[PDB]
Amino acid sequence: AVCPGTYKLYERCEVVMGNLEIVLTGHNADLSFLQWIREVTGYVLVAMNEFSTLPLPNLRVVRGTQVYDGKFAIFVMLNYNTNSSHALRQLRLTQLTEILSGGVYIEKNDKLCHMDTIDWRDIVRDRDAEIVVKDNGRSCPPCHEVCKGRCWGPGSEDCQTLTKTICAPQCNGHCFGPNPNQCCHDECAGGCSGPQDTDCFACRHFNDSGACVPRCPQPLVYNKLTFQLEPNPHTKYQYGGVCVASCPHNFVVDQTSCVRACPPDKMEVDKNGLKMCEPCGGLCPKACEGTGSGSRFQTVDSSNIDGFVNCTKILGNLDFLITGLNGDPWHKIPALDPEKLNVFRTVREITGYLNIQSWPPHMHNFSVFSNLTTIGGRSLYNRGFSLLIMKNLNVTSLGFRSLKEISAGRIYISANRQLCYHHSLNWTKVLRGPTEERLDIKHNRPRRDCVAEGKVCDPLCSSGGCWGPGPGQCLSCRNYSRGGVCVTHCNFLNEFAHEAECFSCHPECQPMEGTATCNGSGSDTCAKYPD
Amino acid sequence: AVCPGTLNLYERCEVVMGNLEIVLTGHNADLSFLQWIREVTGYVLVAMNEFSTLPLPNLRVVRGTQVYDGKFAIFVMLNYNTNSSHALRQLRLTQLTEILSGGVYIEKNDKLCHMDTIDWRDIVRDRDAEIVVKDNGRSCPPCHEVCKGRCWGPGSEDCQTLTKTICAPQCNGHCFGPNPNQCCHDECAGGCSGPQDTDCFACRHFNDSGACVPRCPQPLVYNKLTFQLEPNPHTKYQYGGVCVASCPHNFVVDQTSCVRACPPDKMEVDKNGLKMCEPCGGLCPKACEGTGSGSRFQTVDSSNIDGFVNCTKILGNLDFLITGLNGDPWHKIPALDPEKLNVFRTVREITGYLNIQSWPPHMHNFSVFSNLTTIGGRSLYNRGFSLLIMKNLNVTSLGFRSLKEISAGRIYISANRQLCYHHSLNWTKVLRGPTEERLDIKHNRPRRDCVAEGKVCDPLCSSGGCWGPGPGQCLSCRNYSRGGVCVTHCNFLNGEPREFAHEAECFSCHPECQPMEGTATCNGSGSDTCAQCAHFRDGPHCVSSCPHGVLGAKGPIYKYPDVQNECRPCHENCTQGCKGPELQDCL
Amino acid sequence: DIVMTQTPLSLSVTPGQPASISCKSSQSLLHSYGNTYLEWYLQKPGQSPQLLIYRVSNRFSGVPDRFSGSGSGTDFTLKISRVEAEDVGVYYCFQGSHVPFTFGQGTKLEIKRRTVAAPSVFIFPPSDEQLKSGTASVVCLLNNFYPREAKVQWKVDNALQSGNSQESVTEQDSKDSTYSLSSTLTLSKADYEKHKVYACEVTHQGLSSPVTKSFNRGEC
Amino acid sequence: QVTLRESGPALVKPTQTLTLTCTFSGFSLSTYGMGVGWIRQPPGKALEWLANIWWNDDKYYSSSLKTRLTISKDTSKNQVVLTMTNMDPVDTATYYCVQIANPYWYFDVWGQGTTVTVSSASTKGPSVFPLAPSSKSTSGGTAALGCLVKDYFPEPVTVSWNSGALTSGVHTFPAVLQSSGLYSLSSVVTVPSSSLGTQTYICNVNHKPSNTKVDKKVEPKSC
Ligand SMILES: *[C@@H]1O[C@H](CO)[C@@H](O[C@@H]2O[C@H](CO)[C@@H](O[C@@H]3O[C@H](CO[C@H]4O[C@H](CO)[C@@H](O)[C@H](O)[C@@H]4O)[C@@H](O)[C@H](O)[C@@H]3O)[C@H](O)[C@H]2NC(C)=O)[C@H](O)[C@H]1NC(C)=O
Ligand SMILES: *[C@@H]1O[C@H](CO)[C@@H](O[C@@H]2O[C@H](CO)[C@@H](O[C@@H]3O[C@H](CO)[C@@H](O)[C@H](O)[C@@H]3O)[C@H](O)[C@H]2NC(C)=O)[C@H](O)[C@H]1NC(C)=O
Ligand SMILES: *[C@@H]1O[C@H](CO)[C@@H](O[C@@H]2O[C@H](CO)[C@@H](O)[C@H](O)[C@H]2NC(C)=O)[C@H](O)[C@H]1NC(C)=O
Ligand SMILES: *[C@@H]1O[C@H](CO)[C@@H](O)[C@H](O)[C@H]1NC(C)=O
Ligand SMILES: *[C@@H]1O[C@H](CO)[C@@H](O)[C@H](O)[C@H]1NC(C)=O
Ligand SMILES: *[C@@H]1O[C@H](CO)[C@@H](O)[C@H](O)[C@H]1NC(C)=O
Ligand SMILES: *[C@@H]1O[C@H](CO)[C@@H](O)[C@H](O)[C@H]1NC(C)=O
Ligand SMILES: *[C@@H]1O[C@H](CO)[C@@H](O)[C@H](O)[C@H]1NC(C)=O
Ligand SMILES: *[C@@H]1O[C@H](CO)[C@@H](O)[C@H](O)[C@H]1NC(C)=O
Ligand SMILES: *[C@@H]1O[C@H](CO)[C@@H](O)[C@H](O)[C@H]1NC(C)=O
Ligand SMILES: *[C@@H]1O[C@H](CO)[C@@H](O)[C@H](O)[C@H]1NC(C)=O
Ligand SMILES: *[C@@H]1O[C@H](CO)[C@@H](O)[C@H](O)[C@H]1NC(C)=O
Ligand SMILES: *[C@@H]1O[C@H](CO)[C@@H](O)[C@H](O)[C@H]1NC(C)=O
Ligand SMILES: *[C@@H]1O[C@H](CO)[C@@H](O)[C@H](O)[C@H]1NC(C)=O
Repeated sequence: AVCPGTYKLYERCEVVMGNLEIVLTGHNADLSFLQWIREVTGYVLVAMNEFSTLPLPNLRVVRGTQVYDGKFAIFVMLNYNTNSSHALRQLRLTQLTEILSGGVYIEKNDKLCHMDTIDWRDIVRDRDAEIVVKDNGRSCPPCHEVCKGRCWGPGSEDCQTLTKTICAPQCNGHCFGPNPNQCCHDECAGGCSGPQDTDCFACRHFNDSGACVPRCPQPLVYNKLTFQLEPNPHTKYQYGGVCVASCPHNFVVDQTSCVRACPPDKMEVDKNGLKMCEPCGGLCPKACEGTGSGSRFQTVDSSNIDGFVNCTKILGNLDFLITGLNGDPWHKIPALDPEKLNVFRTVREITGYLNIQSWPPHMHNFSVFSNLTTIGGRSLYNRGFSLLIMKNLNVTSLGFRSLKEISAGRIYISANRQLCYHHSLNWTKVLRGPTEERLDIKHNRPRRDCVAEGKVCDPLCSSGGCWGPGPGQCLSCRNYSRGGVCVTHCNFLNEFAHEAECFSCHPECQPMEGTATCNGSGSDTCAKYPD
Repeated sequence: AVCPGTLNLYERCEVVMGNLEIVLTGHNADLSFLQWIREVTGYVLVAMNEFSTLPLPNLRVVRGTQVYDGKFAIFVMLNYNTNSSHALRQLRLTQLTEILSGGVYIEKNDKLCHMDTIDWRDIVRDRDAEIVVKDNGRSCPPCHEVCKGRCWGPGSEDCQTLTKTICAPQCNGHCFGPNPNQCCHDECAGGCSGPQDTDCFACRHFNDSGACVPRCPQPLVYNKLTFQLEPNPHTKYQYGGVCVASCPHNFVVDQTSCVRACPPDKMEVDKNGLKMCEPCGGLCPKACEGTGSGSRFQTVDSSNIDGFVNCTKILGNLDFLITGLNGDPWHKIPALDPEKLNVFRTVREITGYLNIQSWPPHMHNFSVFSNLTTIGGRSLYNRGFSLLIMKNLNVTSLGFRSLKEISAGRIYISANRQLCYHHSLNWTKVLRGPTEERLDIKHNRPRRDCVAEGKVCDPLCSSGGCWGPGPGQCLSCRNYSRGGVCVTHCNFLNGEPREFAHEAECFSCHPECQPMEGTATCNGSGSDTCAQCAHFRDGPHCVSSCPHGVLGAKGPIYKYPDVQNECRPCHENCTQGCKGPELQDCL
Repeated sequence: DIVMTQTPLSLSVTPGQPASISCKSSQSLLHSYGNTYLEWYLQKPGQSPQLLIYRVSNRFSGVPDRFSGSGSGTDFTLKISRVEAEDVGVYYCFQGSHVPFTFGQGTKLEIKRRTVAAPSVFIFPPSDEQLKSGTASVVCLLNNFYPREAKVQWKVDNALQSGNSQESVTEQDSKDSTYSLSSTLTLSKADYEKHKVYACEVTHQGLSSPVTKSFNRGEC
Repeated sequence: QVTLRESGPALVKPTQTLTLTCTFSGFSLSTYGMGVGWIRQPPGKALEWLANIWWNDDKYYSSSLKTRLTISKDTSKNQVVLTMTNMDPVDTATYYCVQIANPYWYFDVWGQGTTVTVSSASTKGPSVFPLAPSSKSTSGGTAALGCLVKDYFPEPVTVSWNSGALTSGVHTFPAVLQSSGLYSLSSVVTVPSSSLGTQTYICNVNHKPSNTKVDKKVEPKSC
């Protein structure tokens, strides 16, 4: 039924949700795939064509949501060749009834006849719309007797069916009969063939599977299912003006309606068996090929750092070698400015390994990799290592506050003589698989020196450990979690809780002194002519 | 030969152009191809290793151009496994001689012995360099009797040999003999086996095929028969300290030195297999995929312009449809901001076709494509069209001021009712191939009305026509052309800058030509073409100053200006430069 | 305004055979796209018209299957597949699309009875109650004849009476498809008493011989 | 059950104003979509649409007769009124009123129709005479008997048998206009011969224009 508009034709269609442009077409074009069309939501454009007749025998309605030259819903011009003697001679618009918005323009079609005969005011609604029909067809045949002067062609079957519809007062202006019994529904654009939503020729707003409706089936509804906002399973999306259950062609559902691609601040997600645009949140996913192995870069240096801006996945590994940090005079790569390392604060996943053998001495924490959540380890370093932290004598805390999974590989943390807080760390939580002979943690600042100088996990960190001092560096919280901060209370009584996480409660959850304020967050959890 | 650094250990070479790093290596590793290494330009790093002996017998020099921890050219640390017994114990340094700069740090090698036994001040040249040798073994055998108390190991062939090379004060350092007649070449780093720059063990600056040299062979050399700098036959480039003919694997030349990638404002050029970074000249080429058939874009729209910034090529086509210009409410693409069209002012070449069916109404010309010079037509539009301009009613002139070649395809220019200046265009000059049934230009502003209204090519344009009004829009100039603008004459015999003419284009006379009032200041670019020289005269050339220290094939060239201001050779035995021709006025 | 014209002005069909009636209009009956209010009505003898078909081709609730309607613009056709005995009457076409709603002139559909039926004849003498008034009306009745073609001749004393009789004929029976006819002879009381033998002679196809029913003035 | 009744004068003098009243039940002219129409039929001629009134008080008329027609409504009385001025003998016809309920069809439910005769002449009631056979003219099995409705002027006259119980075999003939200007008809019926003594056959004639009801026995002439 539906088809986005502009040689063959995927136009065995009835409505073109767009413009119909016919340009630079020769005489030998199968324009028969258009016969079925009977609504054009944009304009119709016919220019630079050599074919003799334009078959659109079923077209009745041209909406003109978009108009050509800001004036015309139909535009027909220069459809002739002088050398060839091929030219347009007829517009087969026998059945054309209503041009909702826009005018008509037919000029400079040397062999096109009879366009001057018809009455355009019977069709165009906007009477202030411009209508130009000139300089297209002299030495033209006169019209048939049966047509009585109004025709889309020489024959007697090519007459404009100009049948006056004197609708009744009660009828708001569109009717399928003469008396007040036969008023078209209010949602009908033009007339109708009956008094229902289904009987309209064209819809004033939206078409839901034949029924002309004011709004496509909305996403949330007070369906009384809970007497509140519910997911009417019967939900539909706008393909411009036709309600569809599933966006056809190759579209995506951005909120209420179909679109050709998600907007800038959103991304595609596989949801409800459909592709939906969900808001990007922090930042849209951006993968960026990594270093080492199949990469052309053996380390990150002053040439690669700016290639990792706004990256969420690394699609590979990350290497921080002293040749990249301090520069390379045999390659003439300059040294790296430590601030640029902040580029990695957006990284949440690394497909292969992470290798750190050098780091700016002032940086006492790899907190630039705080939001790292997963190290895949599908590519590995040295003797099968997914995480390697070596020879860092100015670092004092790991700082991987958001690391939760190392999908595969071995772990090596050795010779970071000033590093603490890693002793108490349940790696069995983070590393996937048996931690058997897979940990190589040696020669960091000994436990005793760390505890003596005060370097220990915050009391609210659970036995899982921590990635540094403070409550925000814990692996797991002993009691409850106020965001990234392990928190000791939860404000439940004197703020609800779920899965040992402290959250705020929905509006209208009456604050109650000494008792539960929320029992959960929501309209259904909080503890129109109303009272 | 020479190998690069640690990684781009099978290095069957003599010098390491970088740092030698041995980390997380097993005891059973094969470290025997490293025994032919003799020079390490960076530092030596050995850590987390299990092997018992470090075989570096032939290593003699560690330059320390790069030093570990910013303080040490040698770093040995934590080469023991506490749970295991496989650890390090020995550094097989039989022939080490000199560490040029940087210190030494040997710490936490639980089984390494006899490193407190050796005098590092013999080796380390920097007296102020920091030396740390601590906590390397707890119970170790005393040193062998032969070694006298200084050894790299337990054996009597493992003794630190302390230098007996006595030299006269004249050698001002190292010597291959005790007498003043036996001094090492000034370019010798450390000792030598003879007085030549070939006899050095290591070079103080650079290495040209075995000769210690201060600079690699420069790319230009002074020819005395032409009195000018000409390309050097055996020019060589700087790979760190090795002067090479062809830059090493995966490298490019910047100016004199081998680099891995071109700098930002430079671009790679083949140059006969010798990859050169030549200036990008303002904008660096940036090819970009096109629109149309074979692409994911049916037109340029508000979601496309952003992907065309700084593009020089187009690798395809460019389509401008009314749906892209005015937006598409059915895909909910917004309309395009006309200013953003200026993105195409960098486009110099379009590989396929140009299709323009809608254009902003106020923009009366396709001046945004002013810098477009070539339409390839590899891909074509509709009935084999390479250039299509259709239904644009507010354009009054094309504006393709730089277009000079439509390599293939047909041209179609029609229905641009307000368009003029295209009537006189000699498309035979632009369209490659016979102009017969390949030009479809009709139903634009009739020529009579353009003529009467005065939209015609500027008088200074030729018969080839123009892309619009003025002298800038001409296809070719009737007389001369300065900077792509047609002009009646160059600035010969008057004006600033003084110019000459080549192939009907004006070009400024070389600086150091003296502006001649009344006569051609110069008959070409270059200093050998000036009528009168401003400052001095070296041979047939006008120069700002005579050659002083410019380098020829036999040596440095020094010349003096005479009373008639002509650069004349200086005295052979003149100390540096001169102010006259004799040994007296020398200097 | 709109002139409606039915084409078969009269129609005679044997039961079981088809039928076609046509309505041609002076102007198109198209009000709006897909809205042509052509209707076909049937008026049976002495009844109100029934609606048979609306919107050209849609049978109204209860109309049997044999009634069909085709047509467009100015030309429409009603079709009876198997004409039954109940279908006799007058068929009207009607337009409801334009301001002056208009009907067709009408189409008389008659029945062509398969078998021939003979008129059963009865004679009725003037009542004494009427003869008191001063006029005498004799009534001859021919009952249930199919070939409507029937003729009666009045005779008083074997004298054929002219200009003294009037006839009345029923409409075709929608069950038997038969007709009935009453001939009435009107005389003055004196002229009635002047003669004595009154007879009506019936000449009908189904009758091999002229049936004559008679009476004499004084008979009881 | 939607039922409509037309009422009004059976006789109207020329140039006077006829006033017909369609009373109905089974629906209301106040519901959205309802309308009542008036259609006349001259005797033996074709139907002619006259006027239509709707729940909107919206009124439509035949063009040729617009000036003379006036239609009115009263939902409280479930009644629709039509008024026609300048009555001419040509206007003599049977006037039906009709219901229009569905927008897809018109004229679904019809009334029986009241008969309006336009004439300067005066109403006259019929003379009913019994029509029995002569007992000597013994046809056979079937016996015919009837009534003769003789001199009445306004045309509507109805004849029934046994107050409606006898309907099979009844033939009420079309009225013929006599030279006198008055109509005359005969209503006959055929019955089994021996049960002319088991059942009693009487005819009921009503000439409402002259307010004349008559029931006459058609007993035999047997003597
Ligand atoms: C190609 O087409 C261009 C237009 O599409 C031509 O540019 C026009 O050049 C005229 C002068 O010859 C300018 O005239 C002035 O217009 C301003 C109005 O403001 C606008 O223009 C100024 C720049 O001139 C700009 O800063 C503003 O933002 C506006 O866009 C008047 O105030 C002046 O009095 C004067 O009339 C046109 O403005 C300028 N149009 C544009 C869009 O730049 C161009 O000359 C054509 N080239 C050839 C070779 O024919
Ligand atoms: C469109 O094309 C023109 C012509 O190629 C571009 O203008 C030219 O740009 C170069 C620099 O890329 C100019 O030459 C340079 O000028 C600077 C400043 O004086 C000087 O330092 C350099 O040594 C060199 O001479 C050149 O003069 C200029 N053309 C003219 C006629 O002035 C223009 O930039 C292009 N526009 C784009 C790509 O958007
Ligand atoms: C990571 O290390 C930096 C220093 O290298 C810490 O920055 C300083 O932290 C203290 C708080 O402990 C502040 O008072 C200073 O102002 C910070 N900056 C400077 C320049 O002094 C940083 O807090 C460390 N982060 C973590 C999570 O341990
Ligand atoms: C609405 O869509 C249905 C399904 O494609 C189609 O049948 C119907 O004609 C459309 N409505 C209109 C007014 O065309
Ligand atoms: C990265 O994201 C930030 C914040 O949205 C933005 O300011 C910046 O322009 C983005 N960089 C790129 C290259 O898109
Ligand atoms: C990284 O974590 C910090 C924690 O405070 C947060 O503020 C920041 O937004 C995170 N970056 C992301 C999610 O890209
Ligand atoms: C960094 O490390 C070096 C070497 O271990 C040490 O000398 C220096 O004090 C450290 N500086 C900082 C700021 O950590
Ligand atoms: C570490 O975490 C794992 C997660 O499954 C758990 O099974 C294990 O008991 C934990 N060990 C300690 C010592 O907390
Ligand atoms: C310079 O390189 C050549 C390469 O063959 C080598 O033989 C020579 O010893 C080198 N000289 C040095 C490293 O001083
Ligand atoms: C484009 O070119 C301009 C000027 O050379 C430069 O400033 C800019 O960084 C380049 N890149 C982009 C994305 O604009
Ligand atoms: C485009 O051309 C039309 C016709 O000459 C003119 O009326 C209109 O002002 C023009 N628009 C602009 C923006 O110049
Ligand atoms: C047009 O260009 C052709 C070269 O392709 C040249 O031979 C011809 O002379 C030119 N014509 C004019 C009028 O300049
Ligand atoms: C240009 O000037 C040079 C130097 O005076 C001269 O040698 C040369 O012949 C000149 N070029 C000519 C005459 O074409
Ligand atoms: C330079 O000195 C040498 C040796 O005394 C002498 O032979 C030579 O002539 C001198 N140079 C000149 C230009 O005289």
